[PDB]
Amino acid sequence: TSEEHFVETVSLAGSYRDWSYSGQRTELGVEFLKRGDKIVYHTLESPVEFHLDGEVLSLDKLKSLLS
Repeated sequence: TSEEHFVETVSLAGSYRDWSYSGQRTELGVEFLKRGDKIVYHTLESPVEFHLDGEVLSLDKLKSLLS
């Protein structure tokens, strides 16, 4: 649940600390946070999960790479 809740906290705000939201609805699902060469994604069913470059990871770790 805290996953889906976190997504919602930034989809509201339009960004995180140095990361833009886009809501690029891609064939995968949707872009999440963008900064530099690094782009978090979120899925549509899971309800959401967090990939980066193909490595799929948990909320705890995601909050680390975004701080």
